[PDB]
Order: sequence, then structure tokens, then C-alpha cells
Amino acid sequence: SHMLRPVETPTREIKKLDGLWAFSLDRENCGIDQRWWESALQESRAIAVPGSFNDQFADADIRNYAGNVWYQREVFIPKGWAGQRIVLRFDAVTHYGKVWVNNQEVMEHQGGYTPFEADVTPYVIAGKSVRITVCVNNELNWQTIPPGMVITDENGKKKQSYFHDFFNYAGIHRSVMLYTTPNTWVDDITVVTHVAQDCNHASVDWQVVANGDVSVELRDADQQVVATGQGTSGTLQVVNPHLWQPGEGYLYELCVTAKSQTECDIYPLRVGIRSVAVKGEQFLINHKPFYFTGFGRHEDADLRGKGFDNVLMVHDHALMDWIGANSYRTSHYPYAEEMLDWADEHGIVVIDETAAVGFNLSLNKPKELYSEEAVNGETQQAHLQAIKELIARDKNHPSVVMWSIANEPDTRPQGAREYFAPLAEATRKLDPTRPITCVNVMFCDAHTDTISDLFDVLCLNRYYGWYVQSGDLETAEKVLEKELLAWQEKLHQPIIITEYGVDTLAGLHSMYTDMWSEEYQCAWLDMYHRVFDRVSAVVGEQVWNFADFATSQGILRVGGNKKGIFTRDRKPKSAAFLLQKRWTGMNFGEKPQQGG
Amino acid sequence: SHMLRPVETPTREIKKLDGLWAFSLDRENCGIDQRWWESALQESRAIAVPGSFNDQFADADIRNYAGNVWYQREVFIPKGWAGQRIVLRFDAVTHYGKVWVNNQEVMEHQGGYTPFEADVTPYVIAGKSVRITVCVNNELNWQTIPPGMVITDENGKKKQSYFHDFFNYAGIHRSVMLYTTPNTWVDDITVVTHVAQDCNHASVDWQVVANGDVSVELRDADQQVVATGQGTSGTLQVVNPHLWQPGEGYLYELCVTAKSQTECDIYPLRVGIRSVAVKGEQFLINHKPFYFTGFGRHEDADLRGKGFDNVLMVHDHALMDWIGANSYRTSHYPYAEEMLDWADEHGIVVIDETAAVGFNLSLNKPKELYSEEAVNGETQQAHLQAIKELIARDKNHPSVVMWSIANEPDTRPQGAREYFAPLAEATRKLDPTRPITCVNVMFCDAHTDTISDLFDVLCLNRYYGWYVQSGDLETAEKVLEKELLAWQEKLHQPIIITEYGVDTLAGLHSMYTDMWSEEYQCAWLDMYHRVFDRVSAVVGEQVWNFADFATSQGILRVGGNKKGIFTRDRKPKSAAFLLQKRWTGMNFGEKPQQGG
Ligand SMILES: CO[C@H]1CC[C@H](OC)[C@@H](NC(=O)CN2CCN(Cc3ccc4c(c3)OCO4)CC2)C1
Ligand SMILES: CO[C@H]1CC[C@H](OC)[C@@H](NC(=O)CN2CCN(Cc3ccc4c(c3)OCO4)CC2)C1
Repeated sequence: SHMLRPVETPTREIKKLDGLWAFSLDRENCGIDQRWWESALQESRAIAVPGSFNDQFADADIRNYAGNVWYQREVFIPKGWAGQRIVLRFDAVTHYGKVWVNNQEVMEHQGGYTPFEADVTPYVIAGKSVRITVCVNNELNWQTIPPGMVITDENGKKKQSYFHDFFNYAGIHRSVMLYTTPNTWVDDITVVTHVAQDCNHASVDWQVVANGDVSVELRDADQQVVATGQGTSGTLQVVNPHLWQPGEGYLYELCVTAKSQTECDIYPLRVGIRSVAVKGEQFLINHKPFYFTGFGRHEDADLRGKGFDNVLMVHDHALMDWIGANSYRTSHYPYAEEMLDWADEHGIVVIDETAAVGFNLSLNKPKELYSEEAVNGETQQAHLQAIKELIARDKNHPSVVMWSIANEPDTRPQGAREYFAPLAEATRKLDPTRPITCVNVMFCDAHTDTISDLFDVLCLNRYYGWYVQSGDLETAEKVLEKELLAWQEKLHQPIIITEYGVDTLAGLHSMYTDMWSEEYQCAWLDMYHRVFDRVSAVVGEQVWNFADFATSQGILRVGGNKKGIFTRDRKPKSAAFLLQKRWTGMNFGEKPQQGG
Repeated sequence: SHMLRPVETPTREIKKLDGLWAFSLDRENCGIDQRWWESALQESRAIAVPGSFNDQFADADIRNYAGNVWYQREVFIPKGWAGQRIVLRFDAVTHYGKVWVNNQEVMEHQGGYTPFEADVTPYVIAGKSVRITVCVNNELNWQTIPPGMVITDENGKKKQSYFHDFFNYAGIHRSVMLYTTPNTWVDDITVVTHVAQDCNHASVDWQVVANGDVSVELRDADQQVVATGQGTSGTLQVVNPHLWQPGEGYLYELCVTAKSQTECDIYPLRVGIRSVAVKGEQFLINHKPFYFTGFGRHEDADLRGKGFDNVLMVHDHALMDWIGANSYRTSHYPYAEEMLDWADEHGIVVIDETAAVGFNLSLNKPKELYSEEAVNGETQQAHLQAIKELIARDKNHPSVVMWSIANEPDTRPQGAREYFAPLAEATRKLDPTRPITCVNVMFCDAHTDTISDLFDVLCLNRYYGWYVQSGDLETAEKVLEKELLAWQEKLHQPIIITEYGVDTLAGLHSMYTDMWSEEYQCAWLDMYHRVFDRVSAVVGEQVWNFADFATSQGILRVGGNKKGIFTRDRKPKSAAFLLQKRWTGMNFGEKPQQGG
């Protein structure tokens, strides 16, 4: 399908974001049978949308519940919407959503981090109130992204198992809304920005419109015309440009219009003029060598889980700005779309990740990771569909300078290369603008990994001195460099360390600088930094993690993952000031001299 | 003014609550001179609405800033709103707010926890976008509610000082919105429910016909009519009612409609049929003795300050439900209306407090608390105005069973009674339905207080064994018991302990059960409970506080107030289980019977 983020000029949305819906559990799994969307939810309670449902009620049985849950809400439809196209859009339902309006099923989606909309005009009457019922499922299998395993015991109780670290939060995590368009409406737009060395730049477009002759206008920050184009097809207007840069993040506004015989529809699209491309061992942004600093993040907060919140987004960006982070990565799933709009605006570099995590068996399980049990052709299809929807959404965001197909898959079994080759090829077919990468797990080193050649940038997740060599800084430095040099002598690609960090308990201090202590984190990060600056092919460092986040229960996780630089309530550990000295002490975007 | 909370039948709001607005500090105080509302705010950054501005940017200088701040946001007015009445309403701008639509000043308010709206119909055209600029001021003086003092140093730098505990968070803390009505609209409604002894009940109404003939219809939970009424006011129909009781919270829907010669306006009002009355030492709800259990709360959270959030509300009510709390008190300021709508629904008893706290000097300052300098006739006028706006807003909420005029004022100077006697009279005139109270500070005991007779219910804030008799439980028990009995033999009023608690560091454990330890909190609260059950006049217990909250910097406050049962991230201390065992172990609503 085609996807475009709603705005307001001749279009009007009403947020059904109003917090409180009706919520109910379907423990007996009657809901779809007893047609629960037809009547008002029985034995229901208030719940906040957006937000995960697991933590809202301080209940253990609800937090670790797997199966179907029901959302329901009434809404009055605007009067001036009669004879207009009305769309119902969810920014994300986590895992699975089925929507009904009144009694009419109108939607279905698998994929919990991408939006899905539907024309609902014939099932709605302006000035009248309608009932919106959503059925949310949080179950993961081997054909879902991410993968999982559900276990039904003798008592008929489901219990979900997964292969990634972060907790399986679910529910409507993001923005719900009705929004309108003329019956001649724009449903799709595509933009590609070419910039030379370095005088001027061209901009191609391609967009489809329901009834409509197409004019396009490239407007400046002053809303002044700097260029114009005719026709639906490719435009290519040249300009002496203010480039989209990581320091400023300048933006133009391409205004695209669609004229019918009776109707007219306008649509403003934010545009950043920049080019991303790999040239040897360097990552070039606007034909300039760049050095990634920042974090692997997580949509995780104390009471809302992965539910989006504006306050949290302002504070988290204030800390990253303060600490010197010039970039980050949407770790293990597509983030809220508002996150990327912020990045576009403030010139923040973003590596965009799919929800493709947990392709592992190592750490009644299948014997072959790539087989009809476990991962198969259907899984490959869902992965392909997942790669599609992310690009269909984020292709127009200047902040995205890379695509990440998956996170830490085991590429040691046989089917590994057979699985990833079509995907890596199909992705470059979907977007030639941005380089693509695949994040590499530890035990898949330079002599064992079988897929690192199919991608443009080498992204490594390393933990020498923690999981291995535990506690030995002397040996870890030796192993890391030799491992990095091995990767260099093999692919000669740009290397970004996309995950490095250790578990650190805030308030734990040690004179002996041992594990789990704040001293260790500082010392451990310090050793990694010295290794990075001795290797030319290293062009990026993203600390794991930004903040402490929640995980599934285990002996390896003390109330969640404690590898954060900040606590879960965003209080800084000693390492935050260490990272602050380094990241702000270097020339922006420019790598540290080889011992300097 | 007349104040009704917006709804949806022929009224339609677009929540422009949506978070991102432009923010700017006015350190030099140019804004009003240079007419900043004429142009787009210069040098601005994104900020979340609703929410305090102090913590959103992790900046200390912004956190402790005193003066003027500027908010700004553009918004499209709905097309189908032409020829309709358009109002711009703020649910609360903390302390001072001045609004402009484009260049047209439309609003001005003092009072930071009550709403203020304005007709903007002639200054707005449907289908077009307008610029909204708000000027927020966070300065407190002796004529503000609450009172404060500004200190300007040699360098002309302002620094706010106040006399209450909680931190002075400011900014747009609640809902900003535009909404419509027919030009014949309902502007006010007031309902008084009289109940005979549980068989049947009468319901008075009185409403202001902004422009129309008035009819009223009383519907139940099944949407069927149980009674009807005609004319602008003065109805009094009898009903066979399902009463609004604590624990359940049954509600009727009074439908008020106003017909012109051309237009009609509908307004649904939730109505709870219950009676509140004091009878000797007892507090009677529906002619039955009731026992308050619960908390003194605070609109406080980690990153949003006093900014409202649905998730936070849902979770906090889940905690209070679990722990057995049947009630609470809006500590030290009016809470968001959505908190009272929740209380109405779930049958939660609420003591409603004004922002009149800090009428104290005891704990270059004025020598007389009640004088022209300090608390004078202007203050009394602003205080009366504060009681007005609070009652005008919350009068129709079944959950509110008591008005609280002030919190812990010093009643030792002479002018104390000269000041409060008019206020207590004016309050009983504004609403004869509910008893009035004034929360009594410690050093104003049974032989020192000069004003507690002017109120219906005795509310005491006690801390024996903490501030005084520090650490001694045996002596504290004697003093407390002796003090409670003295109050009983003096006023013969119902006594509610509205504040009792000790500072407790989560994780601090002691075998000696000394102060600041989780053990002490349990021992201290338990001792207090033994005394309560030995005094008949005690009809309420409200622990201070629900959760740890932020305060101004001091040697008595360890990173804020730690008297919470829960931490600021809503994690339970050992005392939480102690209270849950007591509150859920007693029969609902009934005083412990000596009491097991
Ligand atoms: C002593 O060697 C073992 C010790 C345990 C480590 O984590 C299982 C092992 N893992 C690794 O070296 C590389 N991992 C890949 C997966 N990654 C995420 C993760 C981490 C902890 C988890 C989990 C997933 O699911 C259950 O608990 C951490 C880094 C090595
Ligand atoms: C005689 O011993 C002193 C020890 C210190 C106490 O001051 C908090 C005094 N307090 C009281 O007698 C009763 N107070 C009234 C004010 N109340 C809120 C408060 C508490 C601490 C504050 C604050 C306001 O502003 C500055 O620091 C706590 C209980 C008693």
C-alpha cells in the first residue's frame, strides 16, 4: 500500500488519542466468536491510548498475559466532513490489530511498528457517534517479525517465548486518528535528492494522485518559491542550495498539489537536500567523511512501556544534545514517526532498523535455524513485507542515512546465506538512495560470518571484557583490535560499532574497578575508545544502551537491562560525563586522530 | 464566570493539546514591549503541552527560572465551524497566562489550577490557520494563591521563594483546546441531590440559558428515562434511585437542552445521587457513617512535573485500588477535572483543596503575617476568588464531599480570625451542599488554634515522632492521643487526619528501627493507627504522601520529599503492604471496630 503522514492544509485529522478507552482481556478466547465489537465491552476498565497495556494496571497476570485483548471507544464525527473521504489510521498496534467500526470489519494488520489506514466513509455518518473496536494480539511465532514461540500447557494457558532481550510490550503504542481528504486526494509521494561537489543540487519526484493533475512547488524556509514543476512524473529542478547538514538540519518544503475538475488537494512535504553513499572505508554524507556518535535506543519508559509520549521525546533529545550524540539507531524496531521528524529538523543522523531481531537459537527447540520448522519461506515473506513497510514510510526522511535489515542473526547455519541474499537484493531495489547493513553478533567473527559481503556498511555488536574475558581489560583490548583488523583486511568496508556497553548498577562504586560498577563502565568504555582510534576503518560508535530498559525475567537481567548510560528515569551514571567529555571534545562529525 | 467542561453532541472540540509548541525564555523581559505575538517566536525550541517546562530540557537554569516564558503554536480551524460559536479554552496555565490569537489579546488569568476560556468567534475564520501565543508567568507574591516572595540580588536577577513544600512547577500543565457551540448554548448547570432514607430521592436543578428554552431529562445507566423536567430552573422531580455509593459510583445522565427559534444545544451531565452531611462526630454519606482511608496526593511526575498524563492517572488509581484507599485529597491545589471524572465513575471520595497553602512564616521577612505588607485585603480577595473558581468548576462532582479553604495556615497572630471568618462564610454561601474545612498545622494545637470552629470538619496534619519527639514512638503515642482527645472535647467535630507520614529512603533497612528506614515508616504508621482506633471522633486517615515528590532545595529535603508510600517511579516501599493489609482488611468504609 501507499503511505503518507497526515497534515492539515485541506486535510483535517481528529486525534482519537484521547486517553481513555475501554479495555478488556479475552482469557477464554470468546471475543471473535461472541462478536464483542457489536456490543459494549463487558467487565471493562479504562486504559490510556497510546501506551502499552502491560504495566498500566500494576498487575502481574496482565503484564505477562499472552493472547487477545480488546479496545473500544466511541467518537463523534466532525460535521463539515460530509461528502469527504474519511480515513482511520493507527500509527501502530503492536503485533496484531483487527478494527471494526460499529459492526463493520474494516482493517487487519500484522506488524507492530508500522501504520495502517483504511477508507471508512461508507460506514460513518457525520454528526453521529460511532463505536470503534480494536482486537489486539501479542502472540509471536516463527512467521512473525520478530519471531517467537507460544506454549500452551495442560491448563490451557498461553505463555510467550521470544529470542530478543527487550520486553514484549504490546497494545496501541502510538497515535490513533480519523483524517479527511478531498475525493481527489494524494495517497503517495516519492522524493530523491541529488547533490554534486558542491555548487548545486537536483531533486527528482514521483507521486500518484486519485483524480489529479499535478503541480509541485519547492518552497524555502521563508515559504518563497525557489523552483516549480509540472506533471505527475519526474521533476528535476536545480538550485544553489542550503544543504541538509548534521549541524543545522536545514529543510525545504515541497508543496505538491492535486487539481480535479471540482476539487483541489494540497500537501506539504518536508525535504532535506543531502546524499548518503559509501566510498571505500569512509561513510560520506554530502561528500564529506562522517563519524557516528550516539546510542542504540529503545522505546521504553517507566509506566507506558513502548507507548509514545511527547514529554519523553523532548527530554531524551535534550540529553543526547547535551552529551554530544550526533546520531542514533532505531534499535530492533521502527520508532515513532515523530522521532524522525525531530531528527530531520535538528539534523540528527539515524540508522533505521527493522523489527527483524531474534534470528538465533544458540543462547523443545528446532535443530536447524533455517528450515521449515523455525525460519522458512513464509518467514522470508513476512520479513520482506516488513522491509517494505518501513521503507514505504521512511523513504522521504532525510535523517535516515542507512537501512538495517536485521539485528544479530546467527549466520553460522547453512541456510543463512540463502535466506539473506534475496532480501539484501530486494532492499536495494526498493531504495537505491541509502546504503543497507546487517548488524553482526559476537560469535560470528571475521572467519565465520557468511553474509557480511552483501551489505555496504559493517555494523558490529561487541562485548569483549564482559561476556568473554570477563573482567580483563588487558586481554579484551588485544582481542578487539585483532578482531577489528581482521574485519578490515577482509571487506575493507566502513565499520560502525553499533553496540558496545556493560551492565552497570547505578550507585555501585568500587575501588577495585570490577564488573557491574560505575568505575568499570567508565574504564571499559575508555578501553574501547582507544581501540577505535587506532583503526582507520572504524567510522562510528554507538553506545549500548541509552537508558536502562525492561526485559523478560532471567538470571542475566537484574530488573531489566542495566547497560544504559542513563537510568530508566533518565538519571546519568558516571559514564555519561565521560561520554560527554569525548563527544563534545571532538570536532563535529570528524574522527579522532590516531592517538589524538 | 460560568464554567462547563466541553462535551460532544452538538459541541465539537479539536484538542490542540497536541504536544509540540514553540518555547522561549524572556530573561530580559522584552516580550511584552516588542510584541512577540506579532511574529513567530525568535530563538525557540520544541516543548510538550501539557507539561511543566522546568524538567523537559534537563537544564538547571530553565528549571529554576523565574519570570516570563512564551508558548506559540499554529492551528487550522475546522471548515464546518463557520457560523458556529468558537471558544479557546485552557484547562490550566499555572499561575499567570495571557493569550493572543494572531495580534488580538483575548485572555488573561491569575490562578494556575483552574481553567479560563474566551469567545474567539469574531477573530477566527474557518478553514484558515491562526497563530496562538501564550505568555506564562510563574512569579508568586503576597497577593497570589499560593503566596510567595521574589528576591532580586545586586545584579537584578530574580529568584522566587515560597513557603510550601512542593516544587513550584509552571507552564501549561493541562488541556488547551478550541470548541464549538450553537449561538444558543448552555452556559451553566447546577444540581443538588436530596435523598430521603434510601427509598427515593429528589434532584434540584438550575441552569443558565445562554439563549434558549430549557428542558431536562434524567437517564440511568440503561439509557432509559426515569424522570423529566421543564423550564429554566427550579425543577425538583422525585426518583426511585440507585444511589451513588463509595466503591460503586452509580451515575445518572442529566440531559440539558436549550432550544432557540432556530438552534438547539445539548449537554450531557453526569449526576450522582448522594447526600453529604456532618452529624456530631460522624461524617455521613447517604445518612450512613463513613471512614476515610487513602492519601494526600500530588500532581507530580518525573519528567512532566505537574503536567497531566492519562497513563499516570490509570496506574495511580490501580495502586490506590490495590492498596485499599477509598479516598484522597487534592493536596494544595485543584487537580485536573479528569481526576474528578474518574472519581465520580469509580465511587472515590475526594476532599477538594484550593491552592491556598503557605499562609505561614514560622517554619528580611515580614514580622506580621496578617498586615498590609504580607497577607492583606487583596490576598483575601484573591483567596475568595480562588474559592469561587474552584467551586464553580467542581460543584457538580458527586466525588467531592468537602471543600478545603486552606492548608496549614498560622492561626496564632491576631488577624487570622479576621481574615478567615469572611472566607468561611462566603464559601458556605457558594455551596451549602458540602461541609467546609481548613487543614490544621501542628503548632496550632487544641489550645492555640483560633479558627477551627468556623468549619464543619476538623482536618489535622500531625507529625509527632518525626519533627518533634524525634524517633521516640512511646512519647509520640502519648502526645498524639492526648492531642486528639483535646480536639474532641473542644469542637466535637468529626476528625480526619489528613497528613501523617515520615521520610523514608527506599532500600534503607535497619535492625534498630530508626528514622529514614523502611522499618521505621511501618512502625510509625502502625503506632498512629493504634491511636486512631482508640479515638471515636476520628473518621479518617490520609497518609502523607502517596509518592515521593519534588521540592525546593534544602537540608530537610533529600532530593525532594520522601514521605511517599511509593517512590516517584511508583515502586512500593515496605509500608505499602502494611497499609494494604489494614485498608483491605477492614469492612469497606467502616471505622475499625476497636478495631480488628
Ligand atoms: C559466556 O558467553 C555467553 C554468556 C551469555 C551471553 O548472552 C547470552 C552470550 N552472548 C553473546 O556473546 C552475544 N549476545 C547476542 C544476543 N544479545 C541480546 C540478549 C541478551 C540477553 C538475553 C537475550 C538476548 O535473551 C535472553 O537473555 C547480547 C549479546 C555469551
Ligand atoms: C519543632 O520542630 C520543627 C522541626 C522542623 C519542622 O519543619 C518542617 C517543623 N514543622 C512543623 O511543626 C509542622 N510542619 C508545617 C509545614 N509542613 C510542610 C513543609 C515541610 C518542610 C519545608 C517546607 C514546608 O518548606 C521548607 O521546608 C511540614 C509540617 C517542626
